[PDB]
Amino acid sequence: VSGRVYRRFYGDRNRVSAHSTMRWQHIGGWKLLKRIRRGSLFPHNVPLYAVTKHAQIDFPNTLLDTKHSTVEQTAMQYNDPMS
Amino acid sequence: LPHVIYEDFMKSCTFASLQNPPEEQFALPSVLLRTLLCMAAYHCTLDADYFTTCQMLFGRMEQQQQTTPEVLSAWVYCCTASGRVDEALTYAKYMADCSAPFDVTVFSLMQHPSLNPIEVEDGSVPHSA
Amino acid sequence: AHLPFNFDVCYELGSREFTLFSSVGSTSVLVFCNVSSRRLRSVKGGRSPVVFSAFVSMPTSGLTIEALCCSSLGLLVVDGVSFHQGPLTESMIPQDAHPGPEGHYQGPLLNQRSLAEMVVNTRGCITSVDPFRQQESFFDGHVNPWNARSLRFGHVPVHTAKPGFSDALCHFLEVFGVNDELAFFVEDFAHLVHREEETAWTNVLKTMM
Amino acid sequence: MTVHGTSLPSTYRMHKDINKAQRNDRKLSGNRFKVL
Amino acid sequence: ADRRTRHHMMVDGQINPREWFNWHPKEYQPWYFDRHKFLYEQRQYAQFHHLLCHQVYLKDMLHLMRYPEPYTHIIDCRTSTQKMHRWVPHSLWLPRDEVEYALQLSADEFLDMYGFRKPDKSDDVILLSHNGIYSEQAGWEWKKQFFQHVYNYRGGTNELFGESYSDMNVSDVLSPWKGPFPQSGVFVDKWSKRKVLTRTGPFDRQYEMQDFALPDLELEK
Amino acid sequence: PIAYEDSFEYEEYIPAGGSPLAHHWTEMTPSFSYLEDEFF
Amino acid sequence: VSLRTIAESLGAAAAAELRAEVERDTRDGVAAIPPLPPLGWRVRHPSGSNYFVMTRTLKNGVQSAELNNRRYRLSRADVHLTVFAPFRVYDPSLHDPTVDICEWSSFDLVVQKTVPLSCTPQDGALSMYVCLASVNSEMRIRSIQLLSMKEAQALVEHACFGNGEPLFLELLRRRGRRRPLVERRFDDPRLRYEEVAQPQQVADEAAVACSSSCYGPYYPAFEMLMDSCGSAGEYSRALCYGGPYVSELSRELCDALLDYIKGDLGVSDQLCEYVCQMQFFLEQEEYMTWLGQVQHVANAVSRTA
Amino acid sequence: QQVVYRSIRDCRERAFHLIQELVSS
Amino acid sequence: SYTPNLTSLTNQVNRSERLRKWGSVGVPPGFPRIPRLEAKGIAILHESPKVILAGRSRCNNFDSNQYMLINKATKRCLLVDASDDWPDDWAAFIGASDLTLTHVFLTHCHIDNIINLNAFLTICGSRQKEIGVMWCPAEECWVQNFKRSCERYGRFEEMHQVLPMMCRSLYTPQHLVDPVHLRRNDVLLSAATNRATSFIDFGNGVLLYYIFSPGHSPGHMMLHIPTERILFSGDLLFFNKVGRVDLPWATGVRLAESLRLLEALPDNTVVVPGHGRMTTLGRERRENEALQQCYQRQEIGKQEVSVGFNEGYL
Amino acid sequence: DKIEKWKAEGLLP
Amino acid sequence: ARRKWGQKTWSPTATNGGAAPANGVSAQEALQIAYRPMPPSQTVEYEE
Amino acid sequence: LPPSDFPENALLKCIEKEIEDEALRLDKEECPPPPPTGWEMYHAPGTSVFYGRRWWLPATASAETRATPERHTIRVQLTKRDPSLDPECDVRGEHFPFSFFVQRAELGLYDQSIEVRADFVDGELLVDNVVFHGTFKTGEEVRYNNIFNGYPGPNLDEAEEEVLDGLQAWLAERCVDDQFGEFVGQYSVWVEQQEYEMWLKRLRDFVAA
Amino acid sequence: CKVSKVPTRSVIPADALRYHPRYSVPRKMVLSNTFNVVGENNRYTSLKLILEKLSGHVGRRQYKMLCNLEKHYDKLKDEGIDWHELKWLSREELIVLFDKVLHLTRTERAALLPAIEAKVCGVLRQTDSRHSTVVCMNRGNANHGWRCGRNGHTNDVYFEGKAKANTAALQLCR
Amino acid sequence: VNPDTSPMHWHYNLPQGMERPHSVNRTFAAPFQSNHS
Ligand SMILES: [Zn+2]
Ligand SMILES: [Zn+2]
Repeated sequence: VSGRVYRRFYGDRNRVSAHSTMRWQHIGGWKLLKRIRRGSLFPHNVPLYAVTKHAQIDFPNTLLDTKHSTVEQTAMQYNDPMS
Repeated sequence: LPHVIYEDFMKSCTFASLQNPPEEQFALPSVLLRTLLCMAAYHCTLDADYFTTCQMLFGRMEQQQQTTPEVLSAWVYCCTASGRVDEALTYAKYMADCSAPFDVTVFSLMQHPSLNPIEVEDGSVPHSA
Repeated sequence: AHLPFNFDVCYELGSREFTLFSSVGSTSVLVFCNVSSRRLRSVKGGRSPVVFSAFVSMPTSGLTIEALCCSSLGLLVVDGVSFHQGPLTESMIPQDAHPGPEGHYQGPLLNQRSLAEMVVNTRGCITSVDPFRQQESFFDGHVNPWNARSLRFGHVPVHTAKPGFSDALCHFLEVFGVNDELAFFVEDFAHLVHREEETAWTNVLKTMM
Repeated sequence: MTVHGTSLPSTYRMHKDINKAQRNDRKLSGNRFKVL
Repeated sequence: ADRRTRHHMMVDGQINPREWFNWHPKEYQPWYFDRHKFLYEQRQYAQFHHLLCHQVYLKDMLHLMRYPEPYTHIIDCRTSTQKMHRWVPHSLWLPRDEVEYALQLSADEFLDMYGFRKPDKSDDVILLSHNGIYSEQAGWEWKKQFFQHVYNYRGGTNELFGESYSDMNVSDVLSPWKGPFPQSGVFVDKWSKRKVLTRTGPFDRQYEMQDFALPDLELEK
Repeated sequence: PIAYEDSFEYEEYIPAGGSPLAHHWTEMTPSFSYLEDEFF
Repeated sequence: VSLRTIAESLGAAAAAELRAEVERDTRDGVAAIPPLPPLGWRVRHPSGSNYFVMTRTLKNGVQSAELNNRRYRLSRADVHLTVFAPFRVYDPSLHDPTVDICEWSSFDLVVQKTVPLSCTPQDGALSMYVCLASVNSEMRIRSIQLLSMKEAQALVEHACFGNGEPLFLELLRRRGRRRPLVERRFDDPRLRYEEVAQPQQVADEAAVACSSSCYGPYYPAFEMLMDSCGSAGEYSRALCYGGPYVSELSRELCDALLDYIKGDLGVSDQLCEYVCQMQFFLEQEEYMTWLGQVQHVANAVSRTA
Repeated sequence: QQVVYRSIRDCRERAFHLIQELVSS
Repeated sequence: SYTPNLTSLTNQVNRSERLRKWGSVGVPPGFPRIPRLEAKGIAILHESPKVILAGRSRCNNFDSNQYMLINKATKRCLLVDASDDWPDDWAAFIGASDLTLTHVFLTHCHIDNIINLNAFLTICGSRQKEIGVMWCPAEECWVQNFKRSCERYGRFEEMHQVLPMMCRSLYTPQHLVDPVHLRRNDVLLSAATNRATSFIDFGNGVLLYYIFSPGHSPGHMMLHIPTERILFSGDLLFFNKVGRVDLPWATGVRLAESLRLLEALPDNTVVVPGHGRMTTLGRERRENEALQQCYQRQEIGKQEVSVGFNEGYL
Repeated sequence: DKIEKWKAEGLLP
Repeated sequence: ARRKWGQKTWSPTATNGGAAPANGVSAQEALQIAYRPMPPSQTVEYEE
Repeated sequence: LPPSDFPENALLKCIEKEIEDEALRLDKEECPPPPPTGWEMYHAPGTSVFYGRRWWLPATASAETRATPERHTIRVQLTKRDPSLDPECDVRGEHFPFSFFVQRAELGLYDQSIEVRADFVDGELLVDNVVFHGTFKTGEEVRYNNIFNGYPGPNLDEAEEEVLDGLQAWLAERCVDDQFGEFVGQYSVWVEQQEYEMWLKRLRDFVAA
Repeated sequence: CKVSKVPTRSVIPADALRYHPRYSVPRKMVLSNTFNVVGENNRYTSLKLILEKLSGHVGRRQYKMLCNLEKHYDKLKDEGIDWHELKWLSREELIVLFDKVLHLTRTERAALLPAIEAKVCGVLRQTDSRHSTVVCMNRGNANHGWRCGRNGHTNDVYFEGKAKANTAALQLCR
Repeated sequence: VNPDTSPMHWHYNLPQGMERPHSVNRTFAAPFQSNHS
């Protein structure tokens, strides 16, 4: 997935809460995401606001030639290779 | 001819730009309908085979515009011109039954079977005024 | 609740109907309904609303006023009024499966209640536009509006009475005992009849098996 | 107000009012079933 | 009692896409209100602005009744003899419905048929009626035959005598049971018929029909 | 039992099953099947 | 005192409402004239009723029709058309906004063929009952049934195994009663003064021939089946074989059937639009009578109070 | 013109009355 | 957009809409020509034993794609649309490749497609020294309104330029000049596109099958290559969209039927739209909600099913 | 006139 | 002839020319296409 | 045959072509589908209703001697649809609704019987409700004398489960299941095509004269 | 898969057929800050909107509603009675209010009763605008304060996105 | 369709002469009218 984390609290029904931005920036993982690098974890129970799943294919893309023509590359992209 | 002219006028009112509410938009002047049917009657005086298309035009006009005494009078005039005296008298009796006074302009045009309403309305042939 | 002033109720189990009547020396008023089989709208608001007919016979006038009215929240709205030449008769009353007079209706649509209900997304009577689809359960106004007396046989009157005239007509008809008290008792009795009759039906079904 | 004769908020309210008939988004009678 | 109408105008639905912008209605709001004005000063009569005849006033009429002019002449264009009761002084009767032939008559024949000689074209003519509508139509007639000085008294017999009578009220509002031409006839394409019949609102707001809209791609981005 | 790939609909790009193409020229072609015996 | 005041107020309101109703259709002194029906049709309306019946008769098979008549620039069986038009028009676009039809008006049409052959009253009296709908000023056929005395007798005898329709038979046992209503006559001006009892003459000829023919004792069931004003009539015609779904029928068959209904048989879209207009006009007329009736009841209550 | 009646005698006398009308017509 | 009649001039709602849509300036800025400072180069999108494809992605500010087929055996090139703002780049491209431009296949006659047809023809013919135009005659309606769209969008230079398809072709009576102009190579396609006969022989056994797919434009024609599984749809089927219907002579129901005309082609058919990114027919069948609605309404039983976009065509 | 007619039809007893 | 909404009957193709031969149409084929089977009672046939 | 005296020759020839096509069609089967064992199928030619009858003998526990035989009947009415609103309103779904009468042993149908109203949708049959006719014990008695109306019962989908289980067993033992519903549907198809052919023939006869 | 099959499930809600110009989910713009706290300024917005919609045109043919119910909005606001308090009012209070206070003609009570009998949710909803002229029309539930127990519309919720009521403060009304 | 009559930056190599004179004040003699008294 690809997701977003915001600094300020917005809630699910209303953004009214008892903790300020200086506390929520830690509670909701904004500072954690700023701090951490590519190979670390991220808590699941904090909200995400732009989660989009990346499209999948059957044949693994690793070790796949890049010199393919653009049209057959699109065909491979969308899981329907030609021939 | 008047039957085509009527459909052209209705098409113009349909595709006009201002489009008032339909009851105000698609109702042509009663004087205009009278003049058009009187042109039809003048044409009927010549052949009287025109009367079938006159029937069709009047059948559409009745249910598209308001059935007024003067349009009924023009219909009676064109019926007489076609030669259907029985039907013209029957329509006049229906006028009388519904308390519709006959149209005096159509009455005058009746006794002038050489003066179509458009020339009468124009400033032509003033001597017959 | 309690019955209105001077009214006697008639109901028999399995009939799914009740009629309550009152005769004044001159005038006689008989109001009849048949509670729907479907689930009824709860009196609290939060399903077929209970709608009944009221025949008001005035021998002096020589006419009978048949008023289609429905009770909501114990109140009433008189959706239709029509006139009949003769006095009240059992053939005129739609008590059994036979209808009253036919080929007469002229009610002017006193009330825009049907229009008002459609802004609050209430489904109403007609669930399917095709009449023959609904016509499977003929002879049932509840599930076949196109032959329903109370639903005008699906016709929308061309006129809508002017409000100052409709309110006056409602007040005039309320003098004979078709008031909100009558509607409240009718709705309560409709719920009671629905419940008890459904219980009897359930008992019969249980007994067979 | 000089060239167009209207203000911006006035034009927005007029747009919302003229598009009222189709802006209405009611609730439809659910449960349509597959036929074909 | 607010009779239901029999027109087939219908607002668009909430299921299908908007399509076929060859014809597309919209609401049409003019600049000012106009109903309060004289019938012939409204929008639909704007083209006859220079044709509308000059207006004469109550003070001029009250002056002219006492101090008449040999050449001027007041003409009553009232038609309903039953509706007209009293006489404005120094006035000749000439009902509006026959002006078309009255002004075509010859000098001898006009006197013959009316009893007062036909005025000269360079003479001052005043026309009065109940509200001024018959006077306006008569003045248009008079102007067609090239009569130089034609006037109408807008506040006519009603203002003179305090009458509250009314002139013709023949408005051509189609009866509700009559279905207009577009919904009935078969003369254009199906989609064009649908788009012509569609209106965006309560069908009494004076909508406008426009042709050939194009998408605002720059606004859409 | 003609296969779809060998049918008239396949040549005319008409779908195998579903609602008919009301605006396709094949459906817009006027049909008089009771007069060929008089015309041919 | 309160009852007297309420009744008098209602009477005054009814008088004012009728005054306004008449004033709306002034047209400068001439009250609105009813819509004019097509050639040869004559319409009759029971006063205080919610329907009107319009009749036409072609003495020749179809050659008497206007379309075959124009041709400008064997003695087949005569035809009788009877169209029953009730006051039922509604907007299906209101109950479900997914339908793009504004008006939907239903009216029935029965065609009967008579001697100048199973269509004659002697041989089964086979007639055709076609329901018609006006949708945004378009006539389409809802159903076509071929009804006959054989079907009428079967419904009373052997719809079921041996004793047909315990439901139809009970409807026959009750059958209500007929209440003659004064008949107002709006007929094509041309025929407005020739014959005033032609529809009664043809109805009597058909009824007597059917009753005196075979299926005599079952004629009452046929009459109820043909009843175009009663709920029992619609249910009986439903028990009968409803015609096939015309959209399911063939394209050319539907085209030819529309041709026959419109041109040959004479019931055209002009007639359909006239039927809708007359449904409107007569409902308008009956509203005046309703206002008069409410005024009458209110004034009587005030007088007795 | 459907009219119900309570006596066979009263029915037949009026039927004879109706015959005179239907005959003289 | 449309002629300013008296009603259009006396309507206040028109001025309100003008102020709101485009701010204090009552006119739209239109779509200008892309500057040479920000123009890409032609890319080679497919290499096949028989034919090859070369195109540019964002040719216009309308975001229209330009494509060209090269036969690789007859050295014949064929432009799909005349949409490139810079046709002389293609002219130099074909001059360097030693090719012969024979035809221009107008899928449909919208402005984004026809804006640069005259420039393409002039430049390519000048380099050649005729070039034909293959188009559906159903779109004379758009051809004769070409000026109106140019005036609306501010492409004034191309406004006063008679289209090459209007110049008395072989299907039209020829001039009778005094004894003291004809386009022979252009072809007009028929709406009765068959899977057997309706095609053009590009040479070397490659047959280009054109398909009549209206709904977005009255005379819309797709192009199909049932040998390399290539589909030039064009303003009909995009990556996640379909053609618009907010246009004159644009019909949602016929657009839906045109969409259904694609129910038999193989899933691995790569569709190159007239705008946007290349996608594949399988992905369009599996992830395109416009098509999903087109089929779900048919399933639930809509008798007259209409689908189409109303906000933007790529 | 209409009221008199309705009296004739007997709709107003 | 008694057609269903969803069910379709597939029929053979006569030749390779499709429903409308794009390559061309011969004289007799054009004669047939011109003299199509219309109901004669409402058709005017005319020559010049 | 000649247009002069038969201007409807176009329609008559079209009807003849339709009859010839409906006959030569190789899909048609002369033999109606075979009904399930024990059922006799009646149908009046020209009607839109057909009936099935069988006799049955229930099992019994506690060995109550002489298990009284029952008569099972099925009434099926051909579904109707109106095409006046076809192009706009979505298609009306296909389904086969029927009524299943059971009465313990000449007595008619709506007098001393239990009727179950069921609908065979394309896939499976579903029971809507159970209507009664006659006097019943309730395990005290209840009278259902109304033949058109009455109390058709609460819709079984929202009826109580204690009753639903008993009803489902009381059906599955009588052998009323989807296999019976599909037969009902295909027999309805055959009966309706026969009625269509009869309708074509009678229309041809009527149009000619 | 030579020809992949489009996904079309057998049962579809009618609301899934609602049109969007680009066949996507319409945006949800949050409401104006004046709705942050339920005060006397905004506590009657649902009443305003319901009365306006009941008084205006209705249906796809724009059938005019003859009775204007807005004229009672000022009286209800002066009474301090918002839509939720109307829903709370029982039959007796409804009679007393319609007769003593509002002076509702029976033809107007008849047109207004469909909105009370349904206990419509009467909460503003977010619809792609700051103005948000959309008020929920779901049937009310006594457990949720006559608000449909669906998304967000629970006890004391007045506006969709802003907050719950503050009945403790609302006691300040009078 | 029906053809429409065709109606009518500036380079530095052009003469940079004024295209046409404008006389608005002399054509319309506007009387002095001010909101303030
Ligand atoms: Zn395009
Ligand atoms: Zn809610």
